[PDB]
Amino acid sequence: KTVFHLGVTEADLNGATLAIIPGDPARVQKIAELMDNPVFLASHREYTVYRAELDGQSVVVCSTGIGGPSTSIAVEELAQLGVRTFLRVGTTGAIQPHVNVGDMIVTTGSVRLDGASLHFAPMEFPAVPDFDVATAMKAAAQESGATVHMGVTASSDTFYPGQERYDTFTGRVVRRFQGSMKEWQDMGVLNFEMESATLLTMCASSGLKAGCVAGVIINRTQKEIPDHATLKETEARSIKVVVEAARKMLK
Amino acid sequence: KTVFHLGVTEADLNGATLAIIPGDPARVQKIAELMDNPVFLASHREYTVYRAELDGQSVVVCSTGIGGPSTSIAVEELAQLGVRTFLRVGTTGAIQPHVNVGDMIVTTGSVRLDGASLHFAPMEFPAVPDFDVATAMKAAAQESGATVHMGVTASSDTFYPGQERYDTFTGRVVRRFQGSMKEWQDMGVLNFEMESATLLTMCASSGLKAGCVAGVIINRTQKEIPDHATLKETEARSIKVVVEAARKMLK
Amino acid sequence: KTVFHLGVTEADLNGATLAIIPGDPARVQKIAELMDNPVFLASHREYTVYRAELDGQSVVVCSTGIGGPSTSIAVEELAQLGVRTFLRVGTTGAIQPHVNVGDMIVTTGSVRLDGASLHFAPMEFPAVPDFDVATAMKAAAQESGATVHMGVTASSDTFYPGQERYDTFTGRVVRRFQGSMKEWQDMGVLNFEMESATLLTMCASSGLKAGCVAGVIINRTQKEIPDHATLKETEARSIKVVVEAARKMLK
Amino acid sequence: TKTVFHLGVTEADLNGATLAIIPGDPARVQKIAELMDNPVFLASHREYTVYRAELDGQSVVVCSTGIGGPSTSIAVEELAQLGVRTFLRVGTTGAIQPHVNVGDMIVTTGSVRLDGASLHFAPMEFPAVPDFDVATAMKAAAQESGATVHMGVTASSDTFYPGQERYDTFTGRVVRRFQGSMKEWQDMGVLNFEMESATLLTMCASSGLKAGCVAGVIINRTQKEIPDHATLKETEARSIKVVVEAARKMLK
Amino acid sequence: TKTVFHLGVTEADLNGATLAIIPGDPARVQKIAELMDNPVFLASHREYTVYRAELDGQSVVVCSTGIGGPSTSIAVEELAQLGVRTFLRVGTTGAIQPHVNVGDMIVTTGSVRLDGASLHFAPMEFPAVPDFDVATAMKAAAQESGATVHMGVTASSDTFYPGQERYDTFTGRVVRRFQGSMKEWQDMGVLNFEMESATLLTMCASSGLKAGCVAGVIINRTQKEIPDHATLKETEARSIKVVVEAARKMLK
Amino acid sequence: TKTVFHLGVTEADLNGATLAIIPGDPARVQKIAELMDNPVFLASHREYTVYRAELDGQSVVVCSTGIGGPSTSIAVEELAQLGVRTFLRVGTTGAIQPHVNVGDMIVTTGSVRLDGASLHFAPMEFPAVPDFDVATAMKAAAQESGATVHMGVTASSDTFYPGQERYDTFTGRVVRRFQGSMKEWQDMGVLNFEMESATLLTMCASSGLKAGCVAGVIINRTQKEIPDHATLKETEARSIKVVVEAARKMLK
Ligand SMILES: O=c1cc[nH]c(=O)[nH]1
Ligand SMILES: O=c1cc[nH]c(=O)[nH]1
Ligand SMILES: O=c1cc[nH]c(=O)[nH]1
Ligand SMILES: O=c1cc[nH]c(=O)[nH]1
Ligand SMILES: O=c1cc[nH]c(=O)[nH]1
Ligand SMILES: O=c1cc[nH]c(=O)[nH]1
Ligand SMILES: [Cl-]
Ligand SMILES: [Cl-]
Ligand SMILES: [Cl-]
Ligand SMILES: [Cl-]
Ligand SMILES: [Cl-]
Ligand SMILES: [Cl-]
Ligand SMILES: [Cl-]
Ligand SMILES: [Cl-]
Ligand code: NA
Ligand code: NA
Ligand code: NA
Ligand code: NA
Ligand code: NA
Ligand code: NA
Repeated sequence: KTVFHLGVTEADLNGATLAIIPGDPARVQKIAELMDNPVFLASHREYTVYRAELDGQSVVVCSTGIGGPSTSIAVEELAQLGVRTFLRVGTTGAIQPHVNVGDMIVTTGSVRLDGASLHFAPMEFPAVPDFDVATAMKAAAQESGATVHMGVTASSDTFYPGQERYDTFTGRVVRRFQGSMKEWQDMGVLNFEMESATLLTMCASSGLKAGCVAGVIINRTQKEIPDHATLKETEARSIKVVVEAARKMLK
Repeated sequence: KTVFHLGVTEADLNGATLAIIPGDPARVQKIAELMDNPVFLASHREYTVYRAELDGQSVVVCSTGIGGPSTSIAVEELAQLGVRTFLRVGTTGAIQPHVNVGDMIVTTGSVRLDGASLHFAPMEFPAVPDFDVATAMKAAAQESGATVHMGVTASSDTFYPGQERYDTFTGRVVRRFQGSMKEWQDMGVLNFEMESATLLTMCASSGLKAGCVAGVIINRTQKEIPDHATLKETEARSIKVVVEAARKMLK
Repeated sequence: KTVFHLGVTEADLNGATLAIIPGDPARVQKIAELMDNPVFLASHREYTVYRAELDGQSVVVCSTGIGGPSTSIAVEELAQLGVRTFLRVGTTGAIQPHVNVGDMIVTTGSVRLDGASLHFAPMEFPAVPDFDVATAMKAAAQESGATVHMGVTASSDTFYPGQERYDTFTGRVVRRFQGSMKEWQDMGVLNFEMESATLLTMCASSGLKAGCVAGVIINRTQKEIPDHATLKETEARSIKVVVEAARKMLK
Repeated sequence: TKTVFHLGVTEADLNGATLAIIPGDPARVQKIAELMDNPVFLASHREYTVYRAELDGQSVVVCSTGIGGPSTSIAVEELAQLGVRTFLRVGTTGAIQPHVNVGDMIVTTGSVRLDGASLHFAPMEFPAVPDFDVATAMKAAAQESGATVHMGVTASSDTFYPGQERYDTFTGRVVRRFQGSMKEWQDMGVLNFEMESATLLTMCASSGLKAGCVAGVIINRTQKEIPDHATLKETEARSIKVVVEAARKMLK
Repeated sequence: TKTVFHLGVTEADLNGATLAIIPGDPARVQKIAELMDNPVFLASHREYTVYRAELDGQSVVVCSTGIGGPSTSIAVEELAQLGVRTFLRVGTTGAIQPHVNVGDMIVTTGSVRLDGASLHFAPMEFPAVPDFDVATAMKAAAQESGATVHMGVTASSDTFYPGQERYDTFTGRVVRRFQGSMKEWQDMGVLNFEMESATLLTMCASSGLKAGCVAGVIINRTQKEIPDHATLKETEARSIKVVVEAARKMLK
Repeated sequence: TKTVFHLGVTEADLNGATLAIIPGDPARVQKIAELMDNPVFLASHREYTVYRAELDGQSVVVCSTGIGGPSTSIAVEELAQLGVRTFLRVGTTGAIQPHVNVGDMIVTTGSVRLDGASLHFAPMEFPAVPDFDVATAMKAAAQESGATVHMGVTASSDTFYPGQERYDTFTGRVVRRFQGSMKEWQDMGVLNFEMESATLLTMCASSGLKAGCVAGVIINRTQKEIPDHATLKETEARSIKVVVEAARKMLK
């Protein structure tokens, strides 16, 4: 009756059918405390799980860890317990010169640079969000006063070569990814992160509602390693937006 | 300059930056006449081109023919002549039992079962619409009184084997497509058509805004025959909806 | 009894088992009038259909539109009505310096740069003409007095990026097609067009005889512009050649 | 002097370590480190808990990877930036062959690349294989512990559920690519499923880094019996004793 | 002045030959050469036995390829460095259509590329098709010999066993890719299986060389998997008479 | 019992052998057999020359493969039908790393699958890896001989020319897939090129057969010096002494 990795039961969720799924286990309590009656449920591996209440309805907050594989486990196990809507929040690197640190991006579709999406649907299938979730995320971001961009997200199984970073141990990027950042830039792609392709393909092919919003922590036309100075303020804004987006999805 | 296939010049379009692109040449005049001052511009091969005025702004109506290849020529040549927004309309058959004849579908992403999309972006890239166009299409469709479905469309380079039809000369479907209709049904795909993967991938990777709307006229899962009045109503409603969606994009 | 797109019945074809399939609906009547007793049968979308008599035998002439998708519908529906041999006549761009405007090309195999051929056979399968049809087309083309080239044709789902054209709205070509025209030139490929890969693969995997012949309307390597008179003669010779090739196929 | 972005440590923090033991679970990091001398906590950020210890007088890092190739690839790269050149993966696992019993140990000789991150280092043709010295040391350490040791191929999946052909799930569906896959791997002699070795081995073998994987079997997909609690606890303890003894063999 | 790496012959050794007949079995080389005038042994190294001869006063090379695209690609390349521009393949084959009889001939109009070496010359989209004049010469030579000749598509496999969907093997298994493949090709109208035409035709058609393939049917897969030796000599004698007359038509 | 179709031998002809040494060149078969006791010629057909000998009182087969995965796959299959379970490949190789000299030996720990026949046994994700016992025996035999021995990844190509990125050819062209590929493999630490290991190791690892590859370096693609005849002859002799000693270590 406890799910295998997350360590929670259906009763622990207290009726929740919506989950906010940040990446970092440390963001879980912060998100829960933006809501009412936050309650710690479990922590195992990269999965920290809280419940809280938003306009009187239970919401679960569960970290995913980095990457499609760990995200896919959390989504499956939460779905087993009745969760049907998944709101992903995370950090991201902008590809376009005009998208600045602190701006918010809402993904309209993901470039599938991952492996786990292929475990749910063949490559032809679109990694696209639920329209209601994407609409809620746009409205929450805009209502908050943020600068918001809607568009395509390149979603990579690596932080380093698949985002065409060269300041690395080998300084090498495999042929597939050489020139890839400028290719995505010329195609209008807004940003890089590491989970949206898996999450959106999995949910869109499995009857689950999902969307992604992310705060820009670096502009890749400038540099490869994000500055620490701006991380906390961008993170605070993103989680305020995602909780408001959850409020708009409650029925 | 006159573009190679469409036979029109930039001056012929009178400043239009938006095009409505049906598949059937005979539907071009029917769409144009819902607007002010429709004028025939050209007809060559499958490309019949009219200009009209909507709220005082010039709009193009141009047929695409069947399939991504002929669609890709029309979109490119119109873009050479200043068009930046492309609204695809038609009627369609559904593959989900809950979708009824006369309902509308607004595509949120396409399964790329085509070839021409690969001439613009590798298969990983999402065949997704511009979010403003999809939003305007949803609103216009709802305001028509129709029941509207937002969701994924399977976009095939064939009418017969790629839609898993067996009632054919050979009665065979190649390995790739055996079992495919049930596969898409179980992944929540709403419908089949033959152009959206090429159109959406081309435009999303080229800085052009695109979307697709279709009224439903048949359903692979419901064996009954719809009434003539309903099919006539659905055709009329689809084109009223696309023109109202264009009005929302120009505003 | 009436096929879904072409609008004709088996009886309308008066026993024809051979069709000549140009791309452009306006060339159908021209081809039919080179034969005896031409009869208009139907026009719907890009499909204009005539019948005529050649040495006392019925022959269908049916346009395909541009691209594999629209071609695949016409071939299927004609095969449902008893047609077994398909002769494709069409325009092409030569990419070899020794091939001049006005020469003929008879395709011995196609580079499958399309999507619809994969709806009939996996990529490993050769896009190959029927040997009797290719033999008949070579003989007809040579007997006309034309200079005739037998060889490989690159068959693309786009006119622009898949033929490595840069004079376009974006001026970009996706990675797959960058450098591709020089690649095909160095591999001895003669020309680009947009339907032979689908046609030849579909027919060679479905028990239908097919072949393709084309007059060269431009050479991608020559800066000189062809005479209006030269293009006119080339158009006329191409259709006289395909009718002669049809004569040689009748049994 | 830089601190690497995800792990939050500097080169000086590692005290000269050129070998890392990389379990998946952050809670297992301290448990491995305490088998060595002078264990010290360095950092914990996200799924990455980092300790340093000393083995026969040499510095060794212990750093968790999280689940899956993506988070693993970050840890390996950032440790390599700080001088680490040898990576010893440890963990427990479930087998797909009837002759491999719970509590047995598997040393991977190559991985089926059912992941995505391996493709960010080398095209699919490239073999996901371990360094031969690491695999040799892992085999010897596993045998010296008294365990039954199997050398062979591991299927390394980006999912726990469909990519391991599990049907007891929310949708109950497995995509076409993975339908029949478990039987296919069983008939090809594959030993086990796990979720990180394809990425780890391909990344390292293509980047001048020495890597290997050793695991304890925590389930056998073909057996009805359920292992007892003592057996599972013994297998956990044995797997980390084994990887520390394999490290000792690599340092000498 | 060069001696090619594998064939062990120089351009002077070929006495001006621009046409080669390329059987697979080295023992067939002398048999083909003796159907022509003034045959001379040139070299034998590995699976490559090379003779020259004269046909209608013109020099002709005969060189074995061995089995498979890789060894064929070496012989074709090295002969092309020494001036050969036309390559006539003769070999044996298994029919996959019930009406084709043992002893019939097949002239390939295009090959299903079930090989790997063709991809070393052109991507998979490129058609494995013969030169039209060679195919035409082979059809006419085959008809004129009295044989029953079929023109059509050939499935060209890198293996004799699983890629031809044979089950009478050590494991009895066929990998997923090839399960059902023989019936799939049969329903697509494919005539036969062999092992070199995909590589040869793709290499040549993408390299400015003229090539074609003719093969004698030694088995029909409607009946059995292992060919009978009974009529093998008869089929082989007819096949080589045909290929020499096809060469005569190409020189004319 | 039956005579296998290509090799032309029966189970009784092998006198109980369950281990085969499989060189590439048919002329090397007798030389290997004569390093053992009581060598007996069994058959020669096409590229397949087959001998039997005795090693420490046990029957061993020696069978050539020809060049390439396709002809290798036939020999391994037919030997397996006759009871062979362990296959020791010896062959020549071109090194691509500057540190690997002519006369050194390479023992493959995994192959880059630049072939087609491996895909007839397992999908591309599957690793082309050796049996751990065979690789261990080859390393020991090679090191005990006094040779300098390298363990690592081998690029296994269906061509000698474009798939090894040679431009010194009739067209001077290398298809897009292989342009830049030698530097890519060099930077990924790949040791050498040959033409059979991917097929052999994938086939065997997915079919319950034990296989490994050892190779003598006959050229280095990064070196301008040409090796002298004496060095080449010594390398040839050492490679077959090594493979015989590795067989000795595999006998039970
Ligand atoms: O550049 C960035 C920043 C955050 N997360 C990513 O994946 N990439
Ligand atoms: O089934 C159908 C109906 C309309 N258009 C399509 O492409 N398929
Ligand atoms: O260049 C050309 C000319 C005609 N048709 C094509 O497809 N391309
Ligand atoms: O079955 C199992 C057990 C542990 N880890 C996995 O990935 N699969
Ligand atoms: O069946 C057969 C016979 C000969 N050669 C082949 O490749 N297959
Ligand atoms: O360079 C070389 C030398 C021998 N064998 C090969 O395959 N390549
Ligand atoms: Cl996060
Ligand atoms: Cl329409
Ligand atoms: Cl958008
Ligand atoms: Cl035309
Ligand atoms: Cl034919
Ligand atoms: Cl762990
Ligand atoms: Cl032969
Ligand atoms: Cl050898
Ligand atoms: Na993780
Ligand atoms: Na909206
Ligand atoms: Na069309
Ligand atoms: Na002919
Ligand atoms: Na061979
Ligand atoms: Na060892």
